[PDB]
Amino acid sequence: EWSSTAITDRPTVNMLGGYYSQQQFLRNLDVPSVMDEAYKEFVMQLASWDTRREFWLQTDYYKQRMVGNSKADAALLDEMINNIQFIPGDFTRAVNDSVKLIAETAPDANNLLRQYVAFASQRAASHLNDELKGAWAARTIQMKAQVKRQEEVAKAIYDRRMNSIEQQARLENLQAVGPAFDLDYDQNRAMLNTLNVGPTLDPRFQTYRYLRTPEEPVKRD
Amino acid sequence: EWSSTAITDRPTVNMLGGYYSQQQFLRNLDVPSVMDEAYKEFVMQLASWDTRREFWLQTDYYKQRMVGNSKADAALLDEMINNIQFIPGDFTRAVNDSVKLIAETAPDANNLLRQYVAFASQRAASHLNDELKGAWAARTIQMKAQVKRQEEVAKAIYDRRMNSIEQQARLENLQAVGPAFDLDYDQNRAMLNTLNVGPTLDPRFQTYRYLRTPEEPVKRD
Amino acid sequence: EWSSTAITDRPTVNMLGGYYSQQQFLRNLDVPSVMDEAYKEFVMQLASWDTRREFWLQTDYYKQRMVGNSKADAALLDEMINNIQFIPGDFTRAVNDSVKLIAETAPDANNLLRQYVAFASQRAASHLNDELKGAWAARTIQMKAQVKRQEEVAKAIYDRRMNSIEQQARLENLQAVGPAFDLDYDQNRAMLNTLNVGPTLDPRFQTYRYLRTPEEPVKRD
Amino acid sequence: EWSSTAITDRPTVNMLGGYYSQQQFLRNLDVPSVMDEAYKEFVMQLASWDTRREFWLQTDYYKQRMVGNSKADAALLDEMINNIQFIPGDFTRAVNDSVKLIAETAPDANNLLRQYVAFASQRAASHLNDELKGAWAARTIQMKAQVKRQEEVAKAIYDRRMNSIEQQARLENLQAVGPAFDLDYDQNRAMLNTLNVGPTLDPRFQTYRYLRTPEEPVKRD
Amino acid sequence: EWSSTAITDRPTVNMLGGYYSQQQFLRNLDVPSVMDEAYKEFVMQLASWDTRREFWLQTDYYKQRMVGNSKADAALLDEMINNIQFIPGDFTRAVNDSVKLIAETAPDANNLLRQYVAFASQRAASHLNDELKGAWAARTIQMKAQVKRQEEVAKAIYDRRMNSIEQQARLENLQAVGPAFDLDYDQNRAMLNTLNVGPTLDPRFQTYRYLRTPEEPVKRD
Amino acid sequence: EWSSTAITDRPTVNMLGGYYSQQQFLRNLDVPSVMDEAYKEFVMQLASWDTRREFWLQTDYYKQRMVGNSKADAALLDEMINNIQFIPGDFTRAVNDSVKLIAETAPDANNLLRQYVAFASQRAASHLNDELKGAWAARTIQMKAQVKRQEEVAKAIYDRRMNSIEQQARLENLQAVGPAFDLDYDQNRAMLNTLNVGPTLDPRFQTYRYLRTPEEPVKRD
Amino acid sequence: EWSSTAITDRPTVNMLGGYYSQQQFLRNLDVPSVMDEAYKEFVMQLASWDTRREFWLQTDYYKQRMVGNSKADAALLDEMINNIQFIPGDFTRAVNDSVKLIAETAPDANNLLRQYVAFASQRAASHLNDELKGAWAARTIQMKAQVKRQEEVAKAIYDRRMNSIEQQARLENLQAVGPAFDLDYDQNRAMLNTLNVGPTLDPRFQTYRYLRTPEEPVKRD
Amino acid sequence: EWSSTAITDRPTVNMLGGYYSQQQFLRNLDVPSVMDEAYKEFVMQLASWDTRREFWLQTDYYKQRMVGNSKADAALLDEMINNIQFIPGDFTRAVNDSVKLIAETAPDANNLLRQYVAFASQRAASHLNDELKGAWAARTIQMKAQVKRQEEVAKAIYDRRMNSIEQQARLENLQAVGPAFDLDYDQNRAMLNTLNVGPTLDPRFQTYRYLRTPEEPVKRD
Repeated sequence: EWSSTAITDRPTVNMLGGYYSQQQFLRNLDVPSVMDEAYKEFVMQLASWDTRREFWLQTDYYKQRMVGNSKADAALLDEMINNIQFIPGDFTRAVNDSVKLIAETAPDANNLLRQYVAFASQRAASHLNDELKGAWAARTIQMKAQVKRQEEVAKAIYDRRMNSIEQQARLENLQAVGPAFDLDYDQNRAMLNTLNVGPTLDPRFQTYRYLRTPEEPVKRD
Repeated sequence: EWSSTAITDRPTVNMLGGYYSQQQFLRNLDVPSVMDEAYKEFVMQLASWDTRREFWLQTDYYKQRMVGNSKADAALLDEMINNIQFIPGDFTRAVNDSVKLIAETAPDANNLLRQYVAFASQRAASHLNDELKGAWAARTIQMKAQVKRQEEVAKAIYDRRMNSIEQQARLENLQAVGPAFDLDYDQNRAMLNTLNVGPTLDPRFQTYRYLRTPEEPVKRD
Repeated sequence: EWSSTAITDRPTVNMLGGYYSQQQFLRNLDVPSVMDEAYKEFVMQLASWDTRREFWLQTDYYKQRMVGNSKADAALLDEMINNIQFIPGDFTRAVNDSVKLIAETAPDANNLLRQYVAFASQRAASHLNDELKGAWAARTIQMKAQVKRQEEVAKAIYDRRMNSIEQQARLENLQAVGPAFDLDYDQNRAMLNTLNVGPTLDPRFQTYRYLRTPEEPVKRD
Repeated sequence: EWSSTAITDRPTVNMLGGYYSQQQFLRNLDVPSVMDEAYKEFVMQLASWDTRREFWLQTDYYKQRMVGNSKADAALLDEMINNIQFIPGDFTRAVNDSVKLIAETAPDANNLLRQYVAFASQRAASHLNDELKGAWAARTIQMKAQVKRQEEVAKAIYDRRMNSIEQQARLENLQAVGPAFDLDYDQNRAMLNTLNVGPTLDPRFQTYRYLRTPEEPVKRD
Repeated sequence: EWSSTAITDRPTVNMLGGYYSQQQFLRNLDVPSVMDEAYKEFVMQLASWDTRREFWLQTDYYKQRMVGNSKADAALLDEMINNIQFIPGDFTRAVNDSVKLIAETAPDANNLLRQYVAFASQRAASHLNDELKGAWAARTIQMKAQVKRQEEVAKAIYDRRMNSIEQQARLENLQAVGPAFDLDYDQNRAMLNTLNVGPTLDPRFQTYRYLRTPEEPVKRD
Repeated sequence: EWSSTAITDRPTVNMLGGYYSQQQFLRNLDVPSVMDEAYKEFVMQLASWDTRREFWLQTDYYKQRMVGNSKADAALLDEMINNIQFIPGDFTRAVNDSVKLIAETAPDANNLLRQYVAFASQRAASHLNDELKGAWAARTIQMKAQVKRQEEVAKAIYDRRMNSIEQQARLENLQAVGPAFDLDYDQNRAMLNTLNVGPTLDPRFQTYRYLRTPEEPVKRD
Repeated sequence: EWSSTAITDRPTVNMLGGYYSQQQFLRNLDVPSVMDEAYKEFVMQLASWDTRREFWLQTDYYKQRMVGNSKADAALLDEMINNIQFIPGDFTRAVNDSVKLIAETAPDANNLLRQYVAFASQRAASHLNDELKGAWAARTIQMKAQVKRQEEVAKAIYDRRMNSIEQQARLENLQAVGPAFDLDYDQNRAMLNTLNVGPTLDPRFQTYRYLRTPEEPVKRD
Repeated sequence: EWSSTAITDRPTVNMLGGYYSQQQFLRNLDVPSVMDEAYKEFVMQLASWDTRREFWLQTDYYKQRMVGNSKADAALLDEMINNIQFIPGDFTRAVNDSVKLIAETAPDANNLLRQYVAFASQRAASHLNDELKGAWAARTIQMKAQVKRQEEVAKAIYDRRMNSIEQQARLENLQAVGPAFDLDYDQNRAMLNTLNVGPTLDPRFQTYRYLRTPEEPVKRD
C-alpha cells in the first residue's frame, strides 16, 4: 500500500576508504574503475532474490507478521521479496538505477528501504573484501615463488663461476659474498615485505551513493 | 501555472578554474575530458531528487508556503520536487539537456530556475573537489610507500656492499656516504613534496554553461 | 513575411589569423581540426536562444517595434527569437548547416541575418580566446612547476655529491659550478620563456565561411 | 508437481581457490577471464543431458522409484532428465541463467536442485583441473625441449671454440669449464623445476555463484 | 526546358599538378587522401548557392537577359540559381555525384554546365591553395620559433661551461667556437630554408574528374 | 521408426594426446585454439554426405538390407544417408551442435549413432594428422633453406676476409677455423635437429566430447 | 534485338607486365593490391558514359547508321550508349561484375562487346600510366630536395668544424676531403639515379581478365 | 533428367604440394591463408561461364551430340552450359558451396560432374602457378636492383675513402682489397641466388576438397 524509491550510483573514492588504494595497489602489479567494480557488486546484491529473502527474515517487520503457519509464513516471505523491485538503469536515456520497496505504512516504506540499501551495501563490501584478501594472498604467493626462482638462478650462476675459478684472492672473495643479485631482485624483495604485512580489511565502507534517498511517501500507491 | 526553461551544455576550461589543472596533474601520474566529467556530475545533480528536495527546503519561496502542519508541509515539498523537470538530450537528434521549473508567478519561475541551476552546479563542484581531495590523498600514500620501498632497496644494496668490503679507505668512504640513490628516487621525492602541499580547493567553479538562460515566461501554462 | 537563408561551414586557416598557430602550439605540447573546434563554437552560438535574444535586444529593428508595455514587449521579443531558425546539417546527405531569419521586409531579412551571423561569430571568437588564454595560463603554471621540481632534484643530487666529496680541488669545482642541469631542463627553460610572453588575443577573427550568403529574398514567405 | 528455481552467475576469484593462481601461472608462460571460462564450463554441465542422466542415476530419489524392469526404469529416468530445465540468460536484457527442477514433493524439489547444482559444479571443476593438468604437461614437455636445445646450442659453440683455439691455459680452462650459458637458460631452468613439481589440483572448487538459491516452493505447479 | 548532366568523381594524383607535392611536404612535417580533400572542396563548390550565383553573374547568357531593372534581374538570377541542381551520391549504392543545369537551348545547356564545372573547380583550387599558403606560413613561424629556442638552449649551455672553465687554452678555445649544435638543429635549419622559399601555387589544377561529360541534350525535359 | 541424438562440443586438451603439443610447436614457429580447430574438422566430418555414405557402406545394418539389385540398393543407401541429420548449434541461444540418427529399432539407433560419431572422429583425427605431417614438412624445408642460406653468407664473408688478409698469424688462423657463425645460426641448427626427427602421428586421439551421449530412445519417432 | 554479356575480374600479375614492379617500387618508397587498383580503373572506364560515347563514335557500326540529321544522329548515339549496361558485382553473394551490350545482330553483339571491353581496358592502362608517370615525378622531385637538404646540412657541419679548427695537419685534411656524408645520403643518392632513368610506360597491358567472354547469342532478346 | 551434386570447401596444406611453401616464401619477403586464396580461385573457375563452355567442347558427351551445323551445335553448347549450376554458400547459415550438373543418364551426370570439378581445379592451379611465376619474377628484378644499388653505394664510399687517403700502406690495402660490404648485402645476395633458381611448379595440386563427392543419382529431378 505504500512505497519508497531509491535511485543509486557508484560510490566516491572517499567512501571506499582503505579499500581503494589497496585494490589499486594490486592492479598496478597485475598489469572499469574500482568504484565501478564496487558498484557492480552492490547492484547485484540489491537485485538478488537471496539478498531480499535474507533481509526480510532478519526484519522485525516480517517476524511480527508470522502466524506460525509454515505455509502462510513462506507465502508472506515470498510476497515481501516481490515487494522489493530493482530496475536497471539504461544510460542511453539518462535513466539511472533504482530500487523500490512496498510496505503497509509510509514510515515502514522509508525505514525498510534505507535498511535494505544498507544491508545490500554491507554484503557487497564484505564480499569485495573477501575478494581482496584472496587477491592479496595470491599475489603474495606468486611473488614468493618468483623471488625463490631468482635466488635459484643466482646460486646456479654462482656455482658455475665458483667451479670455474677453482680450476688466490677471488675464490675466498666470491665464497664470502655469495650469489650476485640485481636490482630487480632487491625490488621484488621489498615488495614482498609490504605484501607480507597483509591487507587492512575494514568492513564499514559504502558501496553506492544516493541520487535519490528514500523518504516517507506522501500518498498511497 | 508559470514555467521557465534552461538549456545547458558542458563547461569550458576557464569555467573550471584551479580544478582543471589539479585534475590533469593527477592524471599525469596514473600513467573523456575533464569538462565532460564535470558536466556529467552537473547533469546528475540537476536531475537528482535529493538536489531538488534540498533546493526547495532552502528557499524562501517554499518556506513562506509552509503552514506548520507537518504532513501538509511535506506534501507541498513533494509537489514542488515534481515541479522541476529535467529532460535529457539526445545527440543523434542534436537535442541538448534542458530543465524546466514551475512556480506561481513568472518572476518566481525565472529566479528560482536560476537559483536551482546555480545550486546544482555548486553541489557538483563540491562533489568534484571531494573526489579530487580523496584521489590526491590516495596517490600521496601510494607515492609515500613507493619512496619507502625505494629506501629499503638502497639500504639492502648498501649492506651487501658493506659486508663485501669487510671481507682501507673504501670502507670509511662507504661508511659515511650512506646508500646510493637513483635519479628516480630524487624525482619521486620532489613529486612527494608537491603532493604533500596538497591540492588547491577552489569551491568557485562552474560545472555547466547556458545555451538558454531562464527568463520570465510570457504566458501561463 | 520575408526570410533570408545562410548556409555555413568551417573557417579556412587564414580566417583564424594568429588564433590558429597558437592553438596548434598548445596542442603540440600535450601529446578534430582547430578549424572544426572553431566552427563547433560558432554553430553552438548560432543556435543558442541566448544569442538570438541578445541579438534582437541590441537591434534598432526590435527597438522601433516596442510599445512600452513590458508584457507586449516580451511577447514580441520571444516571437523574434523564434524567427531565427537553425537547422543542423546532415553530412551523410551533403546537407549543410543552415540558418533562416524571418522579418517584415526583404532588405531587413537580409541585413539582419548578415548581422546575426557576424554577431554569433564574434561571440564564438571571444570565447575561443577566453579558452586560449585559460589554456596557455594553465600550461604556463604546469611548466613552471616542472622546472621547479627539476631544480629541486638537481639540488638534492648536488648536496649529496657535495657531502660525498667532503669525506681538495674538486670540492671547490663543485662548489662554484652549482647543480648539474640536463638538456631536458634547458629545453624546458626556453619553452617557459615563450610561454611567459603569453598569447596574442585578436578578437577579430572569423569563425565560419559562407556556402550561402544571405541575399534579399525575391518573394514573401 | 513441485518445482524449485535457481539463478546463477560467474563465480568469483576466491571461489576458484587454487585453480586460479595455477591457470594464471600457465597463461603467463605462453607470452576472456578465468572466471568466465569456469562459468562457461559450469553452464555446459548444468544444461548437459549426460549430467542430468548421471545425476538421477546416483539419486536415492530415482533409485527408490525403480521397479527393476529395465524398460520402465529407462522410461522413468527419461521423465526425470526432462524434469531438469535450463533456461539460458540473455545479456541484451539483463536476464540471468536459471534452472528449474520438478519433483513429487516440495522438500524434494529443493534438496534435489541444490544437489544437482553442486553436482554440475563438481563436474565443471573436475574438467577444468583436467584441462589444467594437460596444458601444464604440454607446457612442461615444451620447456624440456627448449632447455635441451639451448644445451645443444652451447655444446656446438664449445666444440667450435675448442677446435679453433688448438691450431696452454686457455685450452685447459676451456676443457675444465664446459659450455657457457646465458641468463635465459638458468631462468628457463629454474622455471622447469616448478613445472616438474606439477600443479596442485584443488578438487574443492566452486564454479558458479547463486543469485537465487533453491527454496521449497509454496504451492504445486 | 533543356538540360545537361555531368557525373564526377575524385581527381587522380597527376590531376592535382604541383599542389600535391606541396601538401604532402607539409603533411610530412606534423607527424583522407589529398585527392579526397580536394574532391570534397569541389563538391562543396559545385553545390554552393554562392558559387551558382557568382557563376551566373559572370555569364553572357545571364547578362543578355538582364533588363536593367534591379528587382526583375534579381528574380531572374534566382531562377537561374535553382536551374543548377546538385544531386549528391551515395557510396552505399555505388551512385556517384551528378549535377544538372537547365537552360533555354541544348547548346546553352551543354556549354554552361561545362563552364560551371570548370568555375566550381577553379574556385576549389583557389581555396585549396589558400589553405596551403596559410598552413605553410603557420608552419614556418612554428619552425622559426623552434630554431630560435634551439639557440637559446645552446647559449645557456655555452655560458654555463664558460663559467665552469673560468673558475688556459681551453677557455679562449671555447670562446672562438661558440655554442655546440646537434644534428637536429642543422636539419631544422635546412628545412627552414625550404619553408622560407614559399610554396608554389599552381593555379592550373583540376579538382574533380568526369565520369560523364556534359553533352547537348537530344530532347527537352 | 526410432532415433538417437548426440550433442557434442570441443575435445579436452587431454583427448588430443600427442597431437596438441605438436600443433603448438608448429604454431610458435610461423609467428583460435588447437581444440577449436580439431573440433571444426570433426563437425565437418559429422555433417559430410561422404562421411555418412562411407559409414553405412561399412555397416552390417546396411549390408543386411541389400537385395542384390543395383537401383534398389543405391536408393536404400540414399535413404540411410538422409537418416543422419546434423544441426549446427546457435551459441547465442545456448543451443549446441547435435546429430540425430534414424533406424528400425531402438538399440540400432543407439549403437549406430555411437559408431557413427566414432567414425567421424577417426576421420577427423587422420585428416588433422595429414595437415600436421604436411605443415611440418613445409616448416622443415623452409628451415633447411634458411640454414643453407646462412652457410652461404658466412662463406662469402669468410672469402672476403681471406683475400683481404693475404693482400701472418691470422691467415693460417682463419684458414684453420672457417667461416664465422653467430648464435642465430646455431639456434637454427638445433631447431632443425628436432624437425628431422619428424612428428608423431597417433591416429588414436579423440576429436569431440559428448554433452549428450546417444541412448536407446524410450519411444518411436 | 540481340545481346552479349561479359563477366570480368581483376587482371593477373603477368597481364600487368612492366607496370606492376614499378608501381610496387613507388609503393615501397611511400613509407589494396596493384591488380585491384588497376581493375578499379577498368571498372570505372567500363561503366563510364564518356567511355561508351567515345567507343560508339569510333565504330563503323555507328558511323554507318548515321543519316545526316543532327537530331536523329544524336538520338541514335544516345540510344546506343544506353545499350551498354554495366552491373556492379555483389561479392557477398558471389555475383561478379558484368556488362551487357545490345545490337541489331548476333555477330555484332559479340564483336562489339569484345571491342568495347578492349577499348575500356586500353583507356584504363593509359590512365594508370599517366598516374604512374606523375607519381614517379613527384617522387623524383622530393628525393632531389631531400638529397639537397642533406648536402646543405653537411656543409654547415663542415663549415662550423672548419672554423673551430683554425684557432696543422687535420686542417688541410678537412680542406681536401670536404663534407662528411652518411650512408643514408649515399643510399639516397643511388636511389636518385634509378629515379632519373624514369619509368617505362608500355601502354599495352591488360587491366581485367574474363570469367565470361562474349559469345554470339543463340536467340533474340 | 538426372543430376549429380558436389559440395566443396577450401583444400588443406598437403593438397597444395610444392605450391604452399613457395607462396609462403614470397610472402615472407613482401613485408587470408594460402588455402583460402587457392579456394577463392577454384570457386571462380567452378562458376565461370568460360570454364563451363570449354569443359563441354572437350567432352565426348557434347561431341557425340553435335550435328555438323554451327547454329545448332552452338545452341546445344549453350543448353549444356546452363546445365552446370553453381550455388554459393552462405556461412551465416553454415551453407557450403555446391554445384549441380544435369545430363541424359545417371552415369553421365556422375562422371561429368567429377570431370568438371577436376577440370576447374586444374584451371585454378594453373592460374595460381601463373600468379606465382609473375610475382616471383618481379621480386627477382626488384632484388637485382636492390643489390645493384647496394654495390653502387659501397663504390661511392670506396672512392671517397680512396681520395681522402691520397692527400703508403693503407692506400695499397684499399687499392688491392675492394669496397666494403654489410651483412645486409651478403644476405640479399644469398636470397638473390634462391630467387634465380626460380620456383618449383606443381601442375599437380588440388585446389578444393569434397564434402560431397558426385555420385550416380538414384532418381530424376
